[PDB]
Amino acid sequence: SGFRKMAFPSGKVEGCMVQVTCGTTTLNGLWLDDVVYCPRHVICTSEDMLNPNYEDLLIRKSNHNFLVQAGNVQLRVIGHSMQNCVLKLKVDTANPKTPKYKFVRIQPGQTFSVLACYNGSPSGVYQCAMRPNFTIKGSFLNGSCGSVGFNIDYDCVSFCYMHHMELPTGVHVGTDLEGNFYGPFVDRQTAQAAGTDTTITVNVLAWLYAAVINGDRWFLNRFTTTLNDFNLVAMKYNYEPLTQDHVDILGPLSAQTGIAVLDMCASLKELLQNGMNGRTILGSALLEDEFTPFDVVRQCS
Amino acid sequence: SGFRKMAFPSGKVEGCMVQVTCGTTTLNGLWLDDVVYCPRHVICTSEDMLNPNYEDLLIRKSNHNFLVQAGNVQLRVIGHSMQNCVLKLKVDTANPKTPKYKFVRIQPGQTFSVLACYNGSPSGVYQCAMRPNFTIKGSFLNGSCGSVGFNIDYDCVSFCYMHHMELPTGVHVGTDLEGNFYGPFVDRQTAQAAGTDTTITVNVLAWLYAAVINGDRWFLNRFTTTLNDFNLVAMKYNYEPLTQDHVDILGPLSAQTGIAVLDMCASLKELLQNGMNGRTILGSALLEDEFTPFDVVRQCS
Ligand SMILES: *C(=N)[C@H](C[C@@H]1CCNC1=O)NC(=O)[C@@H]1[C@@H]2[C@H](CN1C(=O)[C@@H](NC(=O)C(F)(F)F)C(C)(C)C)C2(C)C
Ligand SMILES: *C(=N)[C@H](C[C@@H]1CCNC1=O)NC(=O)[C@@H]1[C@@H]2[C@H](CN1C(=O)[C@@H](NC(=O)C(F)(F)F)C(C)(C)C)C2(C)C
Repeated sequence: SGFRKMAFPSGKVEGCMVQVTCGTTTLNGLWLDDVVYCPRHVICTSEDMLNPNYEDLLIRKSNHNFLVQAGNVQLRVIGHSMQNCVLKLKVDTANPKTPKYKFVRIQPGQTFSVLACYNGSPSGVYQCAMRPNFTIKGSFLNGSCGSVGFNIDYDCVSFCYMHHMELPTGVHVGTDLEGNFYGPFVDRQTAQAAGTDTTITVNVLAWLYAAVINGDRWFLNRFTTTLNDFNLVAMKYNYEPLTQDHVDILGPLSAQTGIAVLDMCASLKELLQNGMNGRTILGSALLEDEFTPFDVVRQCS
Repeated sequence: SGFRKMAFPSGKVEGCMVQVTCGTTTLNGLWLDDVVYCPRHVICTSEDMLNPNYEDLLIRKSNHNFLVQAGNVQLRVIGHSMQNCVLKLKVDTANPKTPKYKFVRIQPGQTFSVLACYNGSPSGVYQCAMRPNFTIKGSFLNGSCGSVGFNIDYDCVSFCYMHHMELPTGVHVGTDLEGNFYGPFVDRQTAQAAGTDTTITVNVLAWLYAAVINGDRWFLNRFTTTLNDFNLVAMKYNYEPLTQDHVDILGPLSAQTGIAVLDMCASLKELLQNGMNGRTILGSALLEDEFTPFDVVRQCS
């Protein structure tokens, strides 16, 4: 019993973290096989960052300009190329600690574990959700770029995120491991804004099943609702429309607890219009949308 | 920028997790050098657990009765002994992945990272605080016993906790890595109760410094207070007395932000008597006491 914001065991990813230094700039890199992946603003000076021309900056660099360090060992760079906003540095040594891996592009609403690094040294691990406006509510200081977001399926590490920037609102933005940003952001030091964020409805309902599995069941009411009547009520609260695909994903939890998805929508509909009346759910006073149905099935089954 | 409940990178501990099976019972073990540490109720049947005599159960066992598995490899047990509520099994192979380590007894109020395991396989990592009533608010299913709590000082793993039980209230109890329970609990399946829990005052103030470092500063008032006048007001809210030792520990944060500890106590005193008036601090609607001053200095400096 018990429900906690859990992160994946980061050990497989720790063995891949390297420190990439170019000129005076130092950030983190992901060393998988004979290639190191890192944000392309490692080739920037502080003056360059206000408006950089990464293609112009990179042509002026050679393999020896990049200082890659794996612990105390310096890895000799034998090739370099840029894929969108990521820089790939081929090295003479393949990582013996390289786990089984794939590079995926997560969808908004899905979660991942962030392994926060500084100087190629992991410092901490925490769980994040890719918001519908394509930002994450992380905790990143200077030098944290190149810290990656990942999920673990038994023995396979699916890397889905690489840290690049922090917005004026405090939220964090980054790319997939192919260099493509999540959201309409560019890697230049200029004022940038994220779109309107919405509440991930399927995650709130999944978190309500986790609450029932844990004995918190005061919000359970006797009514049912239609998917259409739930979406009209939830619309004014900035809740994304719950689709049939979301109802299908909620199946395993609904089968386990014996509470139909549409009966749980009627419970949430009351919580939306009437509030919590000073009560808490799973210790929290606010409804939570950062736990996906799979994250709930992971701990509560 | 950003403030998150962060856990230590669990990689060093993952390389120490083994699966200990005796008879039909299977739980986790911590393999450091040539010794495996595990809860002593691995030698119990389900009937034995209501009221066990572990000394009587263990004398009936020999080295071959214990099945220790490190991945696919079975470790041959060449010795066994019981230290309080932990069982130590000497093995013929010393763990090549054993990190630099020490065994510590944490104080109430301090935090640690829990690496949750099942069948000797790590499944997740999360941060816990040892409550003043000696319980933790974890998330443990069946077979999670032997999952350890730890802190990492650069390269040294200080193991401070091992999971044993879940109380009727939902909270979790365990021993240090010497077999001594935290709190007045016994490892038998009987109704057990934890004492009255209190609010860790020094952690609330540390979390208020993290909030100011992050731009959340609406609660900052113009007043100061004495340590004595703060403790009298906080007493009725079930806040533990803030001692001079706590004020000294809060020094680094107070120096960094430029807010005196006694000025932050006056801000908290207002929050205690007047409430939050519908406002949140660091996104939370309730005051938080699970982040120690060192946890704040870790991310916010
Ligand atoms: C990479 N190590 C840092 C991580 C930053 C440090 C503070 N928290 C973070 O997320 N990334 C940067 O410093 C990038 C980098 C130049 C500027 N920058 C930013 O994240 C800036 N933000 C933006 O420009 C904005 F608003 F568009 F997102 C900064 C003002 C420093 C927070 C480049 C090349 C984009
Ligand atoms: C070890 N793998 C489990 C972990 C349990 C499983 C559910 N969540 C947990 O923390 N530990 C046990 O099953 C121990 C074990 C017998 C009973 N037990 C308990 O934790 C029970 N609780 C208590 O007896 C109580 F209330 F005193 F804490 C249980 C009712 C199963 C939750 C022994 C030997 C104590």
